Amino acid sequence: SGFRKMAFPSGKVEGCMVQVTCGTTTLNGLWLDDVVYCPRHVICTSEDMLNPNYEDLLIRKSNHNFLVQAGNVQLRVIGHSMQNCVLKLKVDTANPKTPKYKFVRIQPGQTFSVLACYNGSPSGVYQCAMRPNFTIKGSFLNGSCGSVGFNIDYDCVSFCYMHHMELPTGVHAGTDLEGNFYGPFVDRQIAQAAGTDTTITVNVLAWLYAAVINGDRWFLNRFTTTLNDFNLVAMKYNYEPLTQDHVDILGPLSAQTGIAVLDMCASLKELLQNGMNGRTILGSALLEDEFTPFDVVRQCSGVTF
Amino acid sequence: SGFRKMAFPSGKVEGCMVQVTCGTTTLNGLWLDDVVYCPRHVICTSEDMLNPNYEDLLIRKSNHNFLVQAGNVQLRVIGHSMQNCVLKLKVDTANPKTPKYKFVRIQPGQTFSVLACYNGSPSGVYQCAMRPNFTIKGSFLNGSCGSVGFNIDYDCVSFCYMHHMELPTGVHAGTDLEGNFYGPFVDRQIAQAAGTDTTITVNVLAWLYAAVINGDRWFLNRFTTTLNDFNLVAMKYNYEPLTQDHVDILGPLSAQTGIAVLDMCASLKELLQNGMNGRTILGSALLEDEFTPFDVVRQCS
Ligand SMILES: Cn1cc(-c2cc(-c3cc(Cl)c(F)c(OCc4ccccc4Cl)c3)c(=O)n(-c3cccnc3)c2)c(=O)[nH]c1=O
Repeated sequence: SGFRKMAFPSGKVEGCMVQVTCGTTTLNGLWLDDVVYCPRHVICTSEDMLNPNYEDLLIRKSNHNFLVQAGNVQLRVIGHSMQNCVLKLKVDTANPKTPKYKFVRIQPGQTFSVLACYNGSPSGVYQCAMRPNFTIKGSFLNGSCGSVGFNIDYDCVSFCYMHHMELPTGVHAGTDLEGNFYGPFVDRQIAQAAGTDTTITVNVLAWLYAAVINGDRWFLNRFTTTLNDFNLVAMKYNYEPLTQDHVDILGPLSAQTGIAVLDMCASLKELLQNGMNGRTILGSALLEDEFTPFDVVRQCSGVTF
Repeated sequence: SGFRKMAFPSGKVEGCMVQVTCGTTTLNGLWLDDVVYCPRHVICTSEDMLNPNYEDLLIRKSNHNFLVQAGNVQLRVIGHSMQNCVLKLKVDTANPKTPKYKFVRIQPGQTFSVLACYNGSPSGVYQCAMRPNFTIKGSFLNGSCGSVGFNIDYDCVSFCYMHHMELPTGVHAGTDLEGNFYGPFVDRQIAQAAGTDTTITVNVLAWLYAAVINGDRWFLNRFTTTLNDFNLVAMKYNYEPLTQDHVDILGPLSAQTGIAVLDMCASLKELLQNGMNGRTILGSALLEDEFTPFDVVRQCS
């Protein structure tokens, strides 16, 4: 029993984190095989960040403009390359701790673990969701750039996120591991704002199912809504629309609990209009939306890696 | 910026987790040097649940009654001893992944990370706190016994909790790594309720300091309070008493924010009286008590 915001075991990823320095800038790198990956803005000065020409800033650099430390060992950079907003430093040594891995791009509403790092040193791990507005609500300080987000499937690490910047509202923006930004953001020191965020409806429903599985039942009722009716309510409360794929994904949870999805939508519909009436759900006074249906199934069934 | 409940990176603990089997009971063990630590109720049958005589059950076992598996490798047990409620299995191979470690007993309100495991394999990591009633509000299924709680400071893993059991109310009880239970609980299935779960006041105050650090001031007010008047009020909401020790501990956060500890106590008194009124603090709509003063300094600076 119990339900916690649970991150993947981070050991496979810890063994890949290194420190990258260029000029006065130090941030984190991801060392896989004989390549180190880091944000391309490591090559920028404070003046460069205002309007950078990355290809030109990089032509003017050599392999020895890059100091790469793996713990107490210096890694020799023998080549450098840029792929979108990510810098690729070839090194002379393969990482012997390189796990089975792949680079994947996730969809908003999907969750992953972030291994927050500083000077190549892992400091903490936390679970989060990619917001519908493509930001993540992270916890990062100066020096956390280059920290990565990931999922684990069996023994394979799926790297999905690399941290690049903090936005003026305090939320965070980054890229996949092939350097493509998530969201309408650029790696440039200019005014940028994320769009209005919304709540991940299908995740809230999954969390209500986790609540039922753990004995929290007060929000259930005898009623049912329709997808049409609910989505009109959802739109009003800045909730993501619920699709037929969402209902199918919640299928297993509906089977295990005996609460059909549109029954739960009726519960959620009532929770949105009337609130929580001074009660909590799984120790929260808010509707939690950073658990996917798959998260709920895994945590409540005890899947290992 | 931002504030999340971060756990410690789990890699150093992952390299210590093994599977321990005795009879038909299988749970997790912690493999450090040539010793595997696990809950002693691994040696129990269904007929032993109510009044197990552990000394009697153990004397009847030989080394080969214990199957220890590290990954695919079976480890040979060459000796066993019991220390309080923890079994210590001597194995013929030292764990090459053994980190720098120590065993620490923590006090209520302290936080730590849990590496939840089943069959010797990690499922996930999460952060939690020792409640004032000496339980933890974990996430644990059958087969999770032997999972451990830990902090990491520099490169030293301080193990502070080994999971033993889930109480009827859904909360969790365990021991330190010397096998002494936290709280009044025992490893048999007789009735034992946990005391009233109270709120960890010193942690709530530290988290409010974290909110001011991160730019949120809406809950402050122009009042102060005496320590005694604060405690007379807060204890009516089932908050733990705040001691002068706690006040001293909050001193650094007070100095950083310019808000006196007793002034923040005044803000907390008003928050208990008013609630949030539709607002949030650091993304929560409740007062959070699982961040210590030490944690707040750690994540904010
Ligand atoms: C055979 N067997 C047993 C276990 C196992 C044993 C226990 C467990 C162990 C001991 Cl000694 C107990 F006195 C105990 O009393 C529970 C209780 C009942 C009624 C009143 C008060 C109390 Cl306290 C429980 C357990 O609580 N859990 C568990 C389950 C869910 C989450 N967390 C922990 C699991 C196992 O994992 N593997 C395996 O093979």
